[PDB]
Formats: sequence, structure tokens, C-alpha cells
Amino acid sequence: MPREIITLQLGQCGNQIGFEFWKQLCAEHGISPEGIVEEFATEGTDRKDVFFYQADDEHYIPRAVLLDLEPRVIHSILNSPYAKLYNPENIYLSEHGGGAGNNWASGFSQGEKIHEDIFDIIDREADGSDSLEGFVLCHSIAGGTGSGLGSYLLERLNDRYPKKLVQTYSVFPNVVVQPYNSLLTLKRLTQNADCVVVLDNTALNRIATDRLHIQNPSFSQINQLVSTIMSASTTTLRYPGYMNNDLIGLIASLIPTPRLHFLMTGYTPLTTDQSVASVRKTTVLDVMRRLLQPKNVMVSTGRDRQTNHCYIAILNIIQGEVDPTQVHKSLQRIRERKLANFIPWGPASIQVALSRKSPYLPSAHRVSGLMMANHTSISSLFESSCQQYDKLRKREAFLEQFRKEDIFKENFDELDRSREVVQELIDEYHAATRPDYISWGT
Amino acid sequence: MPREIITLQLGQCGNQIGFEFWKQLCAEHGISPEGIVEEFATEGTDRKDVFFYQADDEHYIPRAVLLDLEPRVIHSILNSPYAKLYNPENIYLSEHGGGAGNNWASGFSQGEKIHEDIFDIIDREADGSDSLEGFVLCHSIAGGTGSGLGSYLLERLNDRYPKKLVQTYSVFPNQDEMSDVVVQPYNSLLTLKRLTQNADCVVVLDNTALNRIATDRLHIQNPSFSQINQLVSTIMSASTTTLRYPGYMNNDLIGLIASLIPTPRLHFLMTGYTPLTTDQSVASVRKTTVLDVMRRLLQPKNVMVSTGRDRQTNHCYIAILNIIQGEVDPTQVHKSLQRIRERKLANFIPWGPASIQVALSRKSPYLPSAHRVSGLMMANHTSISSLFESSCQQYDKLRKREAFLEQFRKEDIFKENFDELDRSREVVQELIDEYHAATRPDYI
Amino acid sequence: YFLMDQGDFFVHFMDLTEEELKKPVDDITPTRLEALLELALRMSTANTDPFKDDLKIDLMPHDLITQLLRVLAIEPTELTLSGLEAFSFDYVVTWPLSLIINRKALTRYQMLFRHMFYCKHVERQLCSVWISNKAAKRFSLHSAKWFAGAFTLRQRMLNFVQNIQSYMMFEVMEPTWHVLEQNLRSASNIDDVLGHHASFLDNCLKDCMLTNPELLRVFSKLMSVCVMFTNCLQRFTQSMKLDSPQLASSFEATITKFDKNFSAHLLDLLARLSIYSTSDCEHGMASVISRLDFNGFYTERLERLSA
Amino acid sequence: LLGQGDFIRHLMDLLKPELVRPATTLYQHNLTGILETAVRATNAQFDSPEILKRLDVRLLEVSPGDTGWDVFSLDYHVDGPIATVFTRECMSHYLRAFNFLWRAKRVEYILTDIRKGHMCNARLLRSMPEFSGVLHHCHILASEMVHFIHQMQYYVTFEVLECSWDELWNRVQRAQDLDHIIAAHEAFLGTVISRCLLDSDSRALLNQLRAVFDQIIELQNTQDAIYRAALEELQRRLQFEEKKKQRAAEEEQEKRRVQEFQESIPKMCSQLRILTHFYQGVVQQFLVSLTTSSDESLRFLSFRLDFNEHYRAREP
Repeated sequence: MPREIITLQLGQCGNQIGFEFWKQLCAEHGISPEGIVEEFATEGTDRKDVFFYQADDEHYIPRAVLLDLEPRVIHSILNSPYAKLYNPENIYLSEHGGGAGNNWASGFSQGEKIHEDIFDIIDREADGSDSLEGFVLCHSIAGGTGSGLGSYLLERLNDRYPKKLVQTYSVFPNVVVQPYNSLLTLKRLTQNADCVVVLDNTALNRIATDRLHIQNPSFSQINQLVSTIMSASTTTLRYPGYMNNDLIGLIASLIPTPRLHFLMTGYTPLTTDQSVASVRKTTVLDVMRRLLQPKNVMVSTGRDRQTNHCYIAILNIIQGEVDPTQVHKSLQRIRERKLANFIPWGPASIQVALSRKSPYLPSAHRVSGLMMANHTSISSLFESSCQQYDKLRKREAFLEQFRKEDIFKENFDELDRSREVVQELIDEYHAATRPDYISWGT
Repeated sequence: MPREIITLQLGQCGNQIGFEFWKQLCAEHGISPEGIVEEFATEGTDRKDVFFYQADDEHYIPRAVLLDLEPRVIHSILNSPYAKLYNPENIYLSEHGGGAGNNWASGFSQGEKIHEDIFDIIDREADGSDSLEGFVLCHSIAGGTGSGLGSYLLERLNDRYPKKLVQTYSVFPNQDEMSDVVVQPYNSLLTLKRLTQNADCVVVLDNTALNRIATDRLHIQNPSFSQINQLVSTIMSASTTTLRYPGYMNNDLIGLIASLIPTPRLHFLMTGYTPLTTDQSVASVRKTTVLDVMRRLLQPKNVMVSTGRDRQTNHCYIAILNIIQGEVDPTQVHKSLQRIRERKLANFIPWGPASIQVALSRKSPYLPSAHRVSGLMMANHTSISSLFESSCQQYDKLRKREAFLEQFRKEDIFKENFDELDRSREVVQELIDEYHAATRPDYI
Repeated sequence: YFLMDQGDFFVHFMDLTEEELKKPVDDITPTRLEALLELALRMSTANTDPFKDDLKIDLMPHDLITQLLRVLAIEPTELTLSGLEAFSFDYVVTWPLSLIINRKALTRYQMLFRHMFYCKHVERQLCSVWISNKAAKRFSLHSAKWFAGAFTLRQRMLNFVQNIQSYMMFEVMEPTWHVLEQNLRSASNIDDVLGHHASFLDNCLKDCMLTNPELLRVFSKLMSVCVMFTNCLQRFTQSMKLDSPQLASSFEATITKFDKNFSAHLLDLLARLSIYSTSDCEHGMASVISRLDFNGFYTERLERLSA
Repeated sequence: LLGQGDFIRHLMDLLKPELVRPATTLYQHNLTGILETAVRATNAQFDSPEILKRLDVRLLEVSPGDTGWDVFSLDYHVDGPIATVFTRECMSHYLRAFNFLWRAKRVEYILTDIRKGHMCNARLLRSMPEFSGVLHHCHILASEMVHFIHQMQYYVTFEVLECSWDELWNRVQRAQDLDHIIAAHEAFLGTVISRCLLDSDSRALLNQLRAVFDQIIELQNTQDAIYRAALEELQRRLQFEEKKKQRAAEEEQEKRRVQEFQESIPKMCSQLRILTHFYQGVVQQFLVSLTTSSDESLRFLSFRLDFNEHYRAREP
């Protein structure tokens, strides 16, 4: 029985992330832009039934639905070489090109208006998937469709499939109503998403500028990095082995539970193709040190002298020819040197999985490693979002468009609840920083 | 275990010297200008990791960071044949191409302002080297960027790596020529102070001495900067010959530092190279006996440092290390040492331990050597204090008349007072006095 | 491996086993020693040798100087034992090369390797002492009166050790290797090859002065004096950094006493070498005297002590 | 041998709702379906078809007091030349190694789940920090036990499995006779058996590993029960607060709940401290037993687990 994953792409950023992930999956499975498996991919090392849907003509149609309130992105995807790869019946676009107007409430209203098409596509995907593990929602927390529609879709998925994991690719901001949308998206991720993968635009831009030497980096580089990260997320599903290859298990391992859904992402090596990394034979110790470097973290966490951030749980998916003795030695050395501060309220969760890369994917690095860690430093981003929400709420900034919505026509009690939830989450991550965290209020 | 050296280039002259050194390392290691290892250099038994960090294609990419306050030298290096030889992530070019204006204070301010990027590059190199031994800072004491930024980078390296040997390739100002930079004397004093206070060893590479050597020995009329860069590359390869070739003794830079610097204050070791002859002058298979090699190394005409021959003070060498590259009979070296001890061809420091070392090493198989045996002399001698005194005199000539003091005063380092230039003059004078005591029996 | 022809591997082994070999016999893991040696070989130029992996870490049954004295006197609870003292290289022989390589030559080579490792450690300690002695250069030159003598003694001991090591390496061991190569090139049969190797080994043994336990004791005394001076300088540097046994008790007086003892041991060794040169045409002692008295700092002392 | 991630990963993920049941309730069809779904979702579907045909779910005799987790295991059938390479003794050794690896993986997964549950109850229920002094005492010892487990997992990964695999691969690369191949396979199996505490003198070691896993499971169950009870109390308090917001009885109920939580905190803290003491004692006893062992692998594992004197400051 295949274990299919349903991809929900909301907003322009979400659609770009989904398209890039689909392209990466097609390249790893040796699938052409039209979705057909290449002649060299007949011996592909990954079963496409795991992530994509197969057509009757041996055509790989990814199980992704691109929902956009603007027809420009839909048209660009349909004019891209990968238009034939995606099934036209799995994408729903609203006829009213009015969008959400950068309002979380308006985005939620539009999502409720188009709930029929999205819900029908989700039901068709679930009925058509033998062992559907869950859905991955890729969207932006500051946009209109991605935030409001993303929260609505997450709530609908949680209500209809409370037993199905809800993984989200939330593009964290580096819009006047942006603070409100960010607070609403954080509350939605905490209350209806089993795991939210924060993709900080500021952190991605900093990494690109520091390593790629690209002056004024474009959004294309950020989208490519997001695609590479998502491909590394499914790299653990490629090599038959022992442990940690379920979407729910990955959620529980990187974001301890649905309550602790704030997880940081780490990628290594962070270097362009034109920069020759000086014949540094990639040792497990060196790879761990590079991932442990703060500049290699894909999350922009404030260096707060008041809060002592610590790692809650770490799941490392290492793809490539790796000697288990070297992996064990690297883990042992990190533990001995205290290279990673484990949560004192929980067992030191340090898991390293050896996986084989897709045979059709050319890897510049002989050994690659993706680190998905639940760390207290995500609270720095949560604190910044809460402060921005409080700053906007106190001055009622960018509240006119929300007031134009039926949800906020009378009052903003939902916004007050979201701000309270964000403050609770920040204080909970602060308790996570304390050894009393396990039985903190528990 | 490699003993890594991080090559830091500062200023236009420093960047040219660094590019020349990288090209020389690639040529000696059989590394193409793009870094790709030549087919003949793949199976070498030399400690290639010791001196260079290979690239992802087994392509020798020197662990060198080129920092300049002007874009001309950076563009020339990036357009040079060795642009691809160096890793792109280790090359930083300042967007503000105004430079230091031949001011040491401005150079120091620029180095402090770019300390974050320079420190990041240095930390990347250190984490990328398994057993890094130190960094080599190649900068010019006469320019503004080379002097001030060299001092800033050297101080940052000394603070970040107190357990790493600190070697500086400081280009001394021309003591015989009126420097085109009026603040050149103050900048030279500041560079000397930085070398004396925060650098474990500073090697003076006099451009005037290089031009004199090219004209007198190579019959080079008006040698160009290309000639100076090639000479610097050859000198760097000669100095790293023992590091490249696995020998029997002194196989690490720590050992070389210990053998070359018997005095922490007087740790400056001067260099001499032989044979120094133009390619046009074909000296018929001149059989260099070990005694002749020792005489040539001790010969002032073979010295690349312009040290004042003061007759009032009897200067002597604190320590002497002679490196012979090629097929050299250790018996020949021993016979030369015995004959030299008999003839007293060199005066040793009376208040310094008896230090006369001869090291046998093999030349690079890829670098053509016209002489089967070549000889380089690295010695710590009090005669360098004559050069320090000349630099101090130039600095005093600028300070007493406040000449070119507007450039220093415009910087924060000398805005309130000239404590930086005064400290530079004091450090040069202190080094000169220590060297004079070293020439005296009271050094110990 | 045994003669450390590949200097990169020897440096890597010294760096990796600096804190492992220096540990006691039971405090230094032989597995850790083997791992450090393997890392040295892999991360050094010795990986170029096809048989570079054949070398291993070896532990002597007794101290190298003690063994030299006992063998000369032929017809370990009271002596300190350390992994640095016991560190050496070992090699296995497979027939007919096992039928050629014996344990007498193996024992001589292991003794030579242990002596070379001890000498390299002493030189490294002297260089480290001088490097920390450089703090006075960055500090005021008028607040180093006690450290001036220590730095001068460290420099003098390091220079004497370096000159002696260079002379020994270029005259004693190198002649043995050259004799081995030349005579094996002139060897046609098993007996001829054995004679070639035996001539090289006998020349090495004769030129290494491995017949006087008193000389071995004097060399150990000189190395111990250098080590005590280095320890006192390191203790002073540690105290200065924090501020910002007998050797550590006093800064300059103990340094002076250690320098006097080391100079006495060196002079005794020089006198014994001169006596051997006078009796056996043996120019090694004359060369050693010339090397230590190149500048005449100790030439006059040796001449005066002869009388 | 649990060499990679995906296949048995999906198997165990499905088994979390499936294999936790009693082995007598374990179904061969259910285990086969879970394994087939795992293979199709992993590279085992794209692995060698002969290997896929030989990979089967193996169950032992049903005895009281066990679960299906300790019964369900993967078996690699040997036939023809494969039969000549893997004899009945080879099959039994492979079954024992698979059982030991399943036990080790279950222990590691239990430790990871307990750590995740603690780090997540740090997030979900952290509304009131008044119980600060309770969690830390059990948390420190649980972290010590988890570090011991991770050190054991890294020892089991290479001292036995990796060493035997490397020896077998080199032997297969140098195999020139059937007798040589048989000897190499037997040597690899013997190295795995010796290193993985499968001997008759290592029955104490296997029992200690099982007891450490059982203590971790008991501590995790106690922590889960405490978190569930506290979350129920907090849900009742939140319901009372929401009723008050929407609108004296609610205040009295909230006060009673707060008093009950304050009173019950000592009992939960005592259970946490008892689990902490048990885990510390287990780690110290394992270190003491390994100290007298003549095996270098055991000595190295004990030294790595006591390099920071975590188990040495408690077992002098």
C-alpha cells in the first residue's frame, strides 16, 4: 500500500514552494516536466506512489492542488514546462480575481467561499490514496490567501481528519496588516496544524547574501532553497531502512507534538556551485559542526540575552554514502562536547538516519544532512510576532480592511484570542527553556 | 598533520604579493591557474595539505583571503589566471574604492570597519583547517590600506588565535627614495608598532631592495611590479619548500618559528636568496659547494633587505638557518659548516645561543630549477634595527614637522592626538634599542 | 614509521598523542594511541606510503634509558611510567620476510624510535616554552627580569638541542641508512643482504653511543632539566594569565639551578664523547663539540672543563 | 540490520497503532500488509526482488506477559545458494540479531517519545509554572538515561553491526571458495552476536538493556498520565473561566482545582523523583557491570558514558 502525501499550495509563495517541491521530486524520480518518467528513471530508487499520483500512460502527476486568488501565478505555472506534470483537475482557482486584500479575515472568508472546491479535491485525494499519511500546506503567514485560506484549510483538515498529521510550510516574514496576519497564522499553526516549518525570509536572504555573494538576492533563490529543503524532508522516505519515515513520526520528532509545532530547519552545505569548497572531506563531525553553526540555521532567531534557547528535539536525515561508525562517532562527539544543548525537561533526542539519495539527482556534496530541530529559539520569532501584533492592535493599525470583513465587522475578539494564544506559546517555549517544562503546568 | 597557513593579502601591494604567492604555490604543487591539479602532481608524497587546501576537484586552492580598500587590485586578481585557483568564498572586495589615501590611520579604520567580514573569513578558514598552524599577513607598511588594515587584521588574528604562530610579510618603505605618500613615514611607524606588539614575527620585504637586486643581479633596468610580484612568489615558494617536502627535521611552522626567532622582541628574521642572476646570465653549471652556498647566503649582495651598515655598532646575527633545496649531500653541508666555523664567515650574537642550522630538502619536481642546489638564508640579526631606525627617522621627520599629519588627524585614531604615531615611533625605537642590546653582550 | 622519515606523520602523531601518550601507562588508552596514530597517518603526508597503514603504536616493557643502561650493564614501581615514554612504532613480519626480520634488529629500531619520540617531545616542549616566553616581548621589557634568565636558558637549551639533533640526524642515523642501502645494493644472496643490513645497524649502534648507561643517564638528566625549566615557565605563564614542584617553587633561581644541572650533564656527555673520540679515531664527538661550540659560547667551557 | 531509514521506519510508524497489541492478537495478514505498505513506501519495493521475496515477518511462540512488538520481526529467507550461504544456524543468529535490534530501536524510540512528550507538554499546558520544582528532578535523570541509551545505540551500531558488515563485505570481496564464504558469514554472525550482548554471560547485559527500556517506558507512562490529568484539570478550569467570561460556583470550582493541583504536585514530584533515582541507579549499575567486563567495546561504552562523570559522580 502506497503512502501518498497531499500537497496544498496557498498563495503565491505557497504555490511557488509547491511547484518547486514538485519539480525537485520529479527530478529525483527522473520525471520530465510533463510528468513522464525518463528513460534513465526506469530504475529510479524512489517509488513515485509515495509522493505523486501516476497516470495511466506512466505519467507522474503530483498530488498537489494549487489554490491562488490571482490568476497570474496559475497562468505562469500552466505556461511553465511543468504544466503537463500537474493534473488540471486537482487545481482550483477562484473566478473572482479580487483576492483577500491583505486581510486575514477576508482571506478566511474567501477560503470559506471556495471551501467546496478545496474540500472536494481533498476528499478525492484521500479516497484515492491507499495510505495517505497527511497533507502539507505551503503558504505565507503574511499573505491573504496563504494565511486566511491556509488557516481555514488547516481547521477543516483537523476537523475532518483529526487522526491525520497536518504539516505546514509557513513562510515566516523577514503589508500594514502583516502583524495581524502573522499572529493569526501562528495561532492557526498552533491550534490546527500538527507541525509548522518556519521559513524566515530574512534568514534566507541573509544566508543567500552571505554565501551566494548575490547582491540583492531574488525570490527565485529563496524558492529554490525552499524546494531543496522540502526535498530533504522527503529524503528520509527514499532509502529502505529502520526508523523515522512517517510524516506523523517526523512531526513528532522535529516538532515534539502538535502543541510544540514550531520547528527550525537546517541545511548544509550552504555554498554555491561556483564556490569550490576547499577539498574538505565531509566528515560526520564537520557536517555536524556546519549544521550547528548559527549562520547555517534557516531561522532568524533573536540573540536575546534574557532567554537561554536550547534544543528540544533533533532529527537529522543524512543522505549519501555515510559510514555508520562515522555517524555514531559524530553523535558521540557532539554529546561529549555538549555541542547541542538538549532540553533539560526531556531526554536528549538526537536521531541520525542514514538514507540513500535519489539515483537521478546529481549531488555536489558526497554527504548531505538536513536537521529538523524543535528549539527554544523559535520562541524569539514568536516573541517578535507577538510584539508586532500588540503594536498593531494598540494603535488599531491596518484594521480598516479587517473591519470590512464580516468576521471583524463587530469586534476583533478573534484577534484578541490569537494574541493571547501567541503570548501563551511564547511563555510555554520559555518554560521549555526551563527543566520544569515537562510538568510545567502539566 | 597539516600545519595550515591562512594567506591574508592587504592593500594593492599586498594583494599583488598574495596573488603571486598563490600562483607560485599552484606552480610548485602542479596546480593549474584554475586550481585544477596537474596530472603529474597527483601522486606527490609532499604534505600538500600543510601548505594548500585542495578544492572539490582535488584542485589546489590556496586558503588565501584578499582584502583591499580599492577595487583595482581586486579586479586584477579576479581577472588573473589564478582567479579560479582561489576559492570564491574566501575573496572579499570592499565596495568603497576610496581606499585609505596612503594613511595608516585610515587603513586601520577600514580594517576595523571590515573586521566582521575579515573575521568571518578567518573563522571559516580556521574551521575548515584540521590542524591550522597560523596565518600569514602580507601587507605593505608604506601604503595606507596595507599598513593600517594590515595592523587591524593582524590584531584580529592575534586575538582570535593566540595558540597560532603569527607571521607577517611586511613590505618596508623605501628608505632611500622619497616616498610619494607624505604620511608614509607615520604609516610605516604604525605598521612597525603593530608588528612589534601583536605579531610574533615580521619579515621585511623591501621593494627598493627588490628593485636594487633586480638591477644589480638580473640587470633589470626599472623592474616592473610584475617582476616584484614574481620575485615575491619565488621567495614564498622557497620559504615553504621545507613545509612542502617531508624532511627529517623542522617539518612544521612552529619549529621554523622557534629556530628563526631566538628573541621574542627581536624575532624579525631577514631573508637572503641564491643564486640571484638574470636568465640572460647563464653561469655555466656553477657547482655550488656547500661552503660557496653559505658564503652566498651571508653575502650582502644576496640579501633582499636594505640594512644600514652602521660602523658604530657591531651588528651580528642572533640566529642563522640555511635551507638548501635540491640534491645536497649532508656531508657537503657538514663540511661547509666546519669550514665556516673555522673561517668565521658570520658573526654570531654574543648574547644569543649558538644557532646555525642547515636543512636538507628537495626542490619541487614541477618547478624548473636552473641550479641543482639553491640556498636561502633566514636569520634573526640586529642589523635589521638599522632599517627600523631608518623608518623611525622618516616617521620623526614627518611627526616633528607635522607633515602629512592632516590625513592621520582626519581619522579617529589621530583626531584627538597623535598617540598612534607616537606609539609607532616608540615601538620602532624600543625594537632598535633591544637590537642594539642584542648586538651587545647584555642581551641575555 | 620507525625512523620518522615522513615528518608529516610524526608531527600528526605527536599532536594527536600529546595528551594521550603523556598520560600514564594505564591512563593512556592503547586503543586511543592507535586511533591517534591512524589519524596522524591519514591526515599526514605518510598516507602517500603504500604500507603506511602497516605501522602501529607500541609499548616498551621498560624505559628507553633504563633499557639502554641495563643492556650496557649486561653481565617499574619506583620509576615514573608514561605513555609518551612507552610510545613507539611496531611492525609485523610475514615469511619469508618474517624469516628475514628478527627481534634483535626490531628491538634496536624500537629503541631508536622511542628515543626519537622523546627528543621530538623535548624539542616541542622547548619551542612551547619559548612561545609562552614571548609574552614578555608584548609586555614591558622592564618587568621580565626573572623571566629573562628563563627565556635565555630556554633559547640556549633549544638551540643546543637543535644543533645536537641536526648533527646526530645527519651523521649517525643517516650513515646507517646509507650503509644499509649501499650494501644491500651490493648484496646478491641472503647472506650478503644480511651482511649489508648488519653493517648498517652496527654503524648506527656504534655512532649512537648506546654502550654507556652513564651517558644515557646524563642525556636523561639534561632532558629532565629542560622539562623542569619548561614546566616552571609554563606555571609562570599560567599564573600571569590567571592574574590578568621544585621548578614551580621559584621562577629564576630554580631556572638557574636547572640550567646548571643541564649544562653539567651536557658537559659530562661531551667529555665522555671526547674520550671515546680520543680512544676509538671517532670524529662524532669532535663534530658534536663543534656543533655545540659553533659560536664559542660553550667551546671555552668545554675546553676549561677538560682540564 | 536496520541500516537506513525509510522501510522499517514506515513499518514502525504503522506499527505504533498496530504492533503495540498483544502478540496473540498479532495477525500475520496484518503484519504482512503493514510490511508491504512500508516496502511500497520505501526502497524495499525497489530493492532486489529476491530480497523482497525473502523478507518476511517472523513471530515466535506465544507466551503470557508479552506484546506483539517483541514478536513481530523481519526475516530474510535463504534458498539455493542463499541457503548454502545462510544455514539454519545463520537463520537463528539473524533472528536473534533482529530481535535485539528491534528491542534497541524500541528503547530508542521510547526515549525519543518521552523526550518529545516532555518538550511538548512544555508547550501545550505551560499556562501556570507553579509546579517548577517537580519536573527538573526526574528530567535530569531521564536525560542521563537517554544519554546512556544513545551511547548504547551508537555502540550497537558499530561495535557489532558495522564491524560485522565491514568484515563480511571484505570477505565477500575476497571470497574464492564456498568454504571461505561460509567461514566469513559465520565470522560476521559471531561478531554481531558477541558485540550485541547475545551471549550466556551477557544475559545480565541484555536484561539490563531490557530493564532500562522498561524503566524508561514506565517513566514515560507516568509522565503521560500526569500530563493528561493536569491537562484535564486545566481544561476544566478553562471551561469554568470561559463560562464566567460568557456570563461564584465557577470561582469555587477553580479554587478547588488549584488546591487539588497544589496537593497532587507532591505525589507527581515523588513519582518523578523515584523514576529519576531508578534511572540513575540503572545507569550506575550498568556502568559498574561494564567496568568489570573484559570486553574493550563495553569498556569504551562505559568510558564514553562516564567521560563527563555523569554516572561517575553518582557511582564513585
